[PDB]
Amino acid sequence: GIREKIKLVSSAGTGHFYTTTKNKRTKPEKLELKKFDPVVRQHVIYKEAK
Amino acid sequence: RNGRDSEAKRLGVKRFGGESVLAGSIIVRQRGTKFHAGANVGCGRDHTLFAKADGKVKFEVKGPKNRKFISIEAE
Amino acid sequence: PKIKTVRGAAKRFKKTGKGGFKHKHANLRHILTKKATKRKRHLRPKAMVSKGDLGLVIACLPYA
Amino acid sequence: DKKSARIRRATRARRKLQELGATRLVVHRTPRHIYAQVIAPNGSEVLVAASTVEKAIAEQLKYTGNKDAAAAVGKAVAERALEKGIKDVSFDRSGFQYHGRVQALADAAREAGLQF
Amino acid sequence: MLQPKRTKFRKMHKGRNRGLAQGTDVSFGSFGLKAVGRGRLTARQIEAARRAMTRAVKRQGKIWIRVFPDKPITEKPLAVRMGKGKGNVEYWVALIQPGKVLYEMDGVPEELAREAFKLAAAKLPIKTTFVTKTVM
RNA sequence: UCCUCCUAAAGAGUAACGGAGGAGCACGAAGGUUGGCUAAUCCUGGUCGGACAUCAGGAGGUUAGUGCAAUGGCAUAAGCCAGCUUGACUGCGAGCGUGACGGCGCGAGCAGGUGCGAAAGCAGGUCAUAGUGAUCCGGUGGUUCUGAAUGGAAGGGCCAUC
Repeated sequence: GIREKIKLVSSAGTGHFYTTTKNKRTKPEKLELKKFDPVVRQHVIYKEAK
Repeated sequence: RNGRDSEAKRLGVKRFGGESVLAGSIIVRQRGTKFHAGANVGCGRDHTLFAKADGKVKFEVKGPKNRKFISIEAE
Repeated sequence: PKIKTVRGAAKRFKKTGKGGFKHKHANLRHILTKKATKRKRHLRPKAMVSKGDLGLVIACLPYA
Repeated sequence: DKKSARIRRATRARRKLQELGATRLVVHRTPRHIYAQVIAPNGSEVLVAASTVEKAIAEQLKYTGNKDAAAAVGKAVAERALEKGIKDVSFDRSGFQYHGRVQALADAAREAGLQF
Repeated sequence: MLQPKRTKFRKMHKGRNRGLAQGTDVSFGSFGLKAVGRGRLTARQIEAARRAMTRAVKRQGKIWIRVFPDKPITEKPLAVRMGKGKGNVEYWVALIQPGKVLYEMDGVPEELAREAFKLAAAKLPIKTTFVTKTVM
């Protein structure tokens, strides 16, 4: 199980975050998906983090 | 070196032709699509066929490939 | 002597109006990344104790 | 084969409209005389049809089978459908790319009352 | 010693020998040996019967074998308890139903044919009879 | 422990130290949508090139392929290619399947806010079926919900997650 788990933190001030997995060996750059934040009820950019 | 098996998945037809069903009830549980969704019948992600409307379920053969279809008529 | 309530049971079941019991679902503690949101969402609300194990619950907490 | 490729292309759309159960505006395009038809959900009867093959509509446009012809047919189907009563329809490409004459016919139809 | 090549599976279920024979008519030669009883023939028995006829006819005519073993049979080693998995394959047998034609032959007189088949049947575990090719 | 076939006796289920094989993943794309495309194997001609590279034509109609063993399915393609994208979204959920239970599975539809398309529409991960571990204890972020004289705080609770 080389694939490891990461946390996607909303660009907004809200503390809401998503959790997923990625492979650092093949795709080491950050992940910048655009997801829905229910605290602010808007779609915002989510940044990868621990 | 044998002796392994998997728990049975209890597939098969749950509702047979000519009996009324409620909307959302499972009609057929299948791995592939042995029966294809017809009228007022929806297909799930696992190829499960469920009723999208209330009525009587019937089976029929249609298409150039004589593939089996399940439909529901509001009766 | 009076019966002793099973303290562990009293922390997991709450009695309701019609004599039933509500409990928290038992699969929403950890290892949550690999779980679909649909399954986690359905486990959030409290659920009623099944009939088969209701008799066991009655014995554990005869006072509550 | 051109026909076999076209039928294969449009089969998915036709099936989707068929199961949806809605009146569909089907257009057939050729090097001349672009056709158009309105089909009931059952697919057994034609509510109304128009084209540039009949003298009633072919006596004005200089040449049949161009952008102007598509607009005329697209417009022609409009008032006929509005007069009949049906308002909402589903457009069917019939395997024809929605780029030129097909687009012109649809654009004329939608602006003429047959919104879809 | 007839035996298949690269069979799909090493072992197969015992099954049953119910039913009735299919190849009940002479199709290649003019004379044949029909099976009256029911049972199974091993590869060794088929080879023994074949050798008996070839010697009897003195390599004159043609011989057809209408049965193939295509069925492994296992046998537990001596002093082995029950269980611990299926036994190892030992020999191959052919299931025979009544009316099955075992061997066919052609190119020899009827008189010489009868004795040749009689010698072969003497080395088989099933009742057999002599038959002749029928017209349609 | 889990998955596929047979045993299993044409609904479901069904044992053996019975007969065969696999899994403890992978993928920000291999996901969503829109548009387009249709194999294996053979025959003939053609430099290296040769039975087997690539090109052209013909028979063939899926014996191909489908990320991974098997079964079922797949031309409307679920198979192959490209553009734009994050619905691999949040709160729910009529009604069903499956289990002794814990639980597991399918799901129309409603609200909010998104992607693709002119549009009807599709999207709550992947052709489906394995890729998984209860509770306790404790860690991290949010939330005056609580906070044992009062105002705070510590510690608990709830939510997300390890």
